[PDB]
Amino acid sequence: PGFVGIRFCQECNNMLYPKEDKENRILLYACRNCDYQQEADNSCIYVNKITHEVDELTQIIADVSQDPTLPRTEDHPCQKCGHKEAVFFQSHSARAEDAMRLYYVCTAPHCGHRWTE
Amino acid sequence: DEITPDLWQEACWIVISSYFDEKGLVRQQLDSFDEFIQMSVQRIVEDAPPIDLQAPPRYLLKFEQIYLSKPTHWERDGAPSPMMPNEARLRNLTYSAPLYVDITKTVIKEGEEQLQTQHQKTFIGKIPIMLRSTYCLLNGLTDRDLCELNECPLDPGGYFIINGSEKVLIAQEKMATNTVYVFAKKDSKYAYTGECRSCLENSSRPTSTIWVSMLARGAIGQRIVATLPYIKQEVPIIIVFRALGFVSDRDILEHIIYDFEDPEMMEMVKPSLDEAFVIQEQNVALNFIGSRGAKPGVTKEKRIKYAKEVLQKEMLPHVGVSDFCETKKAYFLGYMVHRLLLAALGRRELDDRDHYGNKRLDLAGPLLAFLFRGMFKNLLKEVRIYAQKFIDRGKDFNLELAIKTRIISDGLKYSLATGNWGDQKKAHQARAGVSQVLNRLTFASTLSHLRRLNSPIGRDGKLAKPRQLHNTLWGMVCPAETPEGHAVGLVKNLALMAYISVGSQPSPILEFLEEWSMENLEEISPAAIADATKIFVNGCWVGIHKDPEQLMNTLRKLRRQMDIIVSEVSMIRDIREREIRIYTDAGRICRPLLIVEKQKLLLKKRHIDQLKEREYNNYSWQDLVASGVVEYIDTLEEETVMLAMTPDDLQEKEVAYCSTYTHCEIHPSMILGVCASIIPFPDHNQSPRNTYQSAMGKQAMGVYITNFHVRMDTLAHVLYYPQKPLVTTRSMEYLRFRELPAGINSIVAIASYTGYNQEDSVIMNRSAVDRGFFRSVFYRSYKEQESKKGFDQEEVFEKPTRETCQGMRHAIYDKLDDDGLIAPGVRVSGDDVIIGKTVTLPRYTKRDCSTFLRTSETGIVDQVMVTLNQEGYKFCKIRVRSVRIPQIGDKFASRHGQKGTCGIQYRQEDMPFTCEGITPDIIINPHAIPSRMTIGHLIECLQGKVSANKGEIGDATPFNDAVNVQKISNLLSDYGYHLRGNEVLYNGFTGRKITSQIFIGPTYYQRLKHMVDDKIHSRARGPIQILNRQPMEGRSRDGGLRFGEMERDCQIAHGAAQFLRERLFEASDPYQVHVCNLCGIMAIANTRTHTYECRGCRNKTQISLVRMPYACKLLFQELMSMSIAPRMMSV
Amino acid sequence: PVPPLSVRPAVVMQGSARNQDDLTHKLADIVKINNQLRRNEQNGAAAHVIAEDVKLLQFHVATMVDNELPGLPRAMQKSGRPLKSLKQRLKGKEGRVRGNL
Amino acid sequence: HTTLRKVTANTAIYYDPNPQSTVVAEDQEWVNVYYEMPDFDVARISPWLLRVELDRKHMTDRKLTMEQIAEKINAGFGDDLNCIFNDDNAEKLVLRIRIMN
Ligand SMILES: [Zn+2]
Ligand SMILES: [Zn+2]
Ligand SMILES: [Zn+2]
Repeated sequence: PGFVGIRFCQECNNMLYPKEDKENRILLYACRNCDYQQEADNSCIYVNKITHEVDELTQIIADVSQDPTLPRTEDHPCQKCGHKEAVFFQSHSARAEDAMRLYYVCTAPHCGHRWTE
Repeated sequence: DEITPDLWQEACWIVISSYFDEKGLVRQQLDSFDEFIQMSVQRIVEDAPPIDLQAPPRYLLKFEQIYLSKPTHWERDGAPSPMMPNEARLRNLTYSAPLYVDITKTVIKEGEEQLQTQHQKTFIGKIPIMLRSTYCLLNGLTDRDLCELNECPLDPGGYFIINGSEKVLIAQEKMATNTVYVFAKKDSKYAYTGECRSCLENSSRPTSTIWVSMLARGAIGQRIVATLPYIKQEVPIIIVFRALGFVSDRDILEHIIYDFEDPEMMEMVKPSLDEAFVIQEQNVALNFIGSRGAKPGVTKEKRIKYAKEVLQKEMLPHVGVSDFCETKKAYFLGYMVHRLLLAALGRRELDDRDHYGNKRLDLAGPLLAFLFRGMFKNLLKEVRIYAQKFIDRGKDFNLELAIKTRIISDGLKYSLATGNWGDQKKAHQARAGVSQVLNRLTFASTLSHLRRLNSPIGRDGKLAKPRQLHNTLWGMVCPAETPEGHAVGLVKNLALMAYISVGSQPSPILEFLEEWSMENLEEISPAAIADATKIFVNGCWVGIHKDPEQLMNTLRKLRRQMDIIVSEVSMIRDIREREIRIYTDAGRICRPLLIVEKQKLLLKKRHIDQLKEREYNNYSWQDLVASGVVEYIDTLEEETVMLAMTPDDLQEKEVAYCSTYTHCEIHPSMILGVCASIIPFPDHNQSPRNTYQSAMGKQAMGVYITNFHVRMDTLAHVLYYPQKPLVTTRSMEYLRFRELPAGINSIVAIASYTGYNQEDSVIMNRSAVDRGFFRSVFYRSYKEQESKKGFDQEEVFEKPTRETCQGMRHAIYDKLDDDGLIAPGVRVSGDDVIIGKTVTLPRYTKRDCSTFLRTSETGIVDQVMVTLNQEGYKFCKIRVRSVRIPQIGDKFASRHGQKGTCGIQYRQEDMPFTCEGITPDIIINPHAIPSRMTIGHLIECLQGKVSANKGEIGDATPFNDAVNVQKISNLLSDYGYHLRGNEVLYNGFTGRKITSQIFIGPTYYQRLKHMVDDKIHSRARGPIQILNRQPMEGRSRDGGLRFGEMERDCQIAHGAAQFLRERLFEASDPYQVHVCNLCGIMAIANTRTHTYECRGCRNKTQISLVRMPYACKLLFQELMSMSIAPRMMSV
Repeated sequence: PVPPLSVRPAVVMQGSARNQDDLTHKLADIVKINNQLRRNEQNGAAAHVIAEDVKLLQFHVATMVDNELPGLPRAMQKSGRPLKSLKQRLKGKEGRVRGNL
Repeated sequence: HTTLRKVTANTAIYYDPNPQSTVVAEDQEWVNVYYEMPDFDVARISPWLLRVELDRKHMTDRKLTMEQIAEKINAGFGDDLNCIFNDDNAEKLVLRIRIMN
């Protein structure tokens, strides 16, 4: 499914709101400030992930490998670069109950690969 | 090169000693005051606007320079003389220096007829001076010079003398400013709230708090609002953004959402956009803001102007208050919204209110600056009125007469004298407890009072969260020293190496960031903020950077080289969120730490070598800091630091814990404060015991100060024979406990002997007490002055006479001299007269107003001092001396929370004795140990036995693996004693051996201020209060004890109705009234003529006598005052 | 009803200056504004002037029997301390009922 | 107590103009298996669809089935809110709502 992003008008740079064209029976995205209209390409207007199945690997950034206060391990080598050392840490993010899961990051500079066991 | 472990315990303590040679214990007070005088006063004077006044001629009156001379005093003749602090203490003067300001008045009328007249050094006020500060006459003086001036060289200073009273400013905690803090209140309409107490760099107004909240779920989604200042209605964030000139939704989300690949943030901001679509232009948004405000202008023009002024001045002043700053303010408000969304999306943690990285300590300097801003503003106002009333007449005026200097002088003096921190008129809005009377009971109490912090949460509050010992207090606040009463956790104390930052300007840092590859916030495009790292300086988002790591490396190198970045500047890199926050402002508590290389200290052996010869090569602490070997780390930068508790942690281990440390503790024992640093083996006690000792070291007797012979303190206790502890910690070398100790090493036996030490009591040796054991002298000072306020009535010191004086007690006045003052060396008993003062009447033409002794004292007059007070009438101080020999009921304590009163005193033949005839000085009960778990008491006793038998001083420093109980026992077994400190004792009464071998040895005991003779009190028909005819309150008033509500309830449960009536009616306030039997209202009785009548009912026969408490009669009359008719109906 | 002198004793200080009770100062204000209103009704005064005088008299009486009225300003005295009205004299702890009876 | 959120995995609104050719590809089987016979007023159909995805774990933890859920929806909102659903056999527990007019 995936989320749906906001899209803005091409004239007033205000957000385009959803609207339906009965004549063609087709979804349109129209600005309620100017008189711009656009043919939608997703057909989906709203998405709620109640389960919150978020891949926290996307929230991690490689720069965290520079943190002296994070633990490092030599037991989980990097699959992308083969570096031995890697920092690991827990989710520590709200809305995540099973947050004892460990996320690893490669400490090699300019690799910054992140993964999970 | 490397310091090996075997040398480490020396090296670290050498380093610590260097610190205390450089800084001291009251460095925060002195540095705060010095910054206030050097910088804050000048900034406050210059930041005031020039007062332009005109009817025509006009005058600006610009203040340009300040001059603070040394402290001086002006006599009645007016001769300025340098005033010494001891003279201020004795004469009840205020140790203040005059502040002169240069004023420039230029006349501008017309025709370019301009001429400037400059008044150099216009006396603008008097500022009280902190002792031992740069502007103190005791500055830079040697110990010989201080002793020549009758000053103690060990006196730390750090306090003011206002009217002879030593006042100490307590550091006040407050939430840090210019920082966004996202909290979540459980019981509120908002789910999340992001607040920012914003305040411009150079303070001129209070903190303007801005909130950016999210409405709790349950229209369609979660709406973001903004509670702007001076506006009593929530305002949508989009409206605020449009009012700042950002009308397009794309621009607003460019400022709020920096990563457009994230639809979660987008949908969570979408409700706010959907709620603000009808408003789409800047003027309409400003009109909406003005309309939602509490002063809605009928015309939209003034509404828009008011909204403009609010959004330019009151909204986020720290971002900038000038015009054209809307871009910076928009970026910052978008950052606030971003932080709120990150909290609501769970991507960031809510901020902790208790984190000391989020707090600031308002010290003497920044507090006096708040006072000085208010007082200088009031002064400029008064000058404006005075000059206006003259130029309205079209003539010149004298600014010297316009400047009524009493504003600044009396304001600072009043505020420091009372503690009510604020204007004297706003005596209830003002916050008390600042500026307390310095505690001079013992040197530890003085040091701790000078290192005292205060959390103004309010003692009434019963939420334990602010009282809890937060994790972040480590190294900054003593974990132990805190009052155990109603202010647990609120009143705190600095740790020994804790330094509160004094403040610095961010200008050099910002300039270097400009020269460095940082990009300003107005020059960037928002698309760059995604991957870039934000840079905040004192809360202001100033720009962004691309490689934060090597930026942090550069900045840390700069701070460690004492380059443009000064040592107290905090530089935190948050990595997961890409902020780099730099702080230079004041109030940041920090502590020094040893920097660590790859896995090594930078403190090599050469630094220890140069520190050992500190007194020859002038290699000091500052050279250690300048070498890049030591660093001050604040609470907020500790979050990014990986500490080593000892260099042993830097060793490569079979399983490495960290292997990437960045700093090291100089010594862990520096987490303790002044009073906890006296506890020996505090890590072998239960922590409440350490807290109780930290409180009780402050009531311990000793020698509170070396120059006690010249001080006329109201109360002072000096111990005859203070001793340094046989078992000491390495921190007391800097507390000067060895030079001014507060106890005696007592041979204490923990035993059950006769039962007179049960339940926290002690048996003392009467023979030891006869030899001066724990004997003290109590000095009490009485002050008096003869006031010639007016010719109507004048007081005068003179030996009263029975024929002229009226209110002359039956006590004899023969001890007085013809001057009316008793002489030193005269033995004075209770109720005796020490000053004969008589006041002229309007037993004729003069009444007796003599000063008696505080009753039941029985001392000897130590000395009498006569001088003139500020206004200049005769002023007397009499110090009376009373020897306090310890007795049954006097409170004693060890350094482990083991307090108790003397149960009984036995002579040396009555006490138990060892085979070599050693009797204990004190016997304490074994039952005081097990529940309390004060094993430090036992280890100190054993170590003290070893120390006394070996001829050394035991090392009881808290965390010392080179000293454990087995080593001490092995040492003690070498001196012919049982290795565990037990001995066979013999019964003193019978001489038989005691079956159980007793644990006996030297322990450092303290005699506490709480002597029974100052507490014993009795009453039998004494004086009564005026309003309700009940016994007075207090020993000093010869008052009665309160039979309270709980006593009433207890006696009701007992069923003792006559005893209850005796206590609540007959022993307190018996009274009689006459009541009308018809209306039940108190009648008029005339018992001499026997005529009783009720004016109400117009009867004089149906009156009844009623025996009621006087308080009940007073209650009924105060109800009749309220139009209530309490009718006592006797039928 | 103005209470007797026992309810509001004039305590003499160390000298001859007789300090009056808070109730006495408040009654002084009440008598001042009462006389002022009496003359303003008897002699020339505007209706709004009499209204302001009546409002101030109301404020004085209310703050005599109860000083902590929400919103209204507290009845002040020298040194900037609010006066102790009859209600605070017996409101709670350390009042007449709990503190003296 | 169990609300639809406690057992729901994720909700979404689509613009499906004709249910015969749905926007999603994996929901084309059961939608046509439902639509080949007229069960409701197809004319009174709105192109706005509301697809909710359940999760097998919470469905099983409460012994709940799409039948009970659909009955509860059609009871709370009557016939004004049409709901359809597949069997409890597919790998994804999904049910589709539309608004009736
Ligand atoms: Zn548009
Ligand atoms: Zn890698
Ligand atoms: Zn009557």
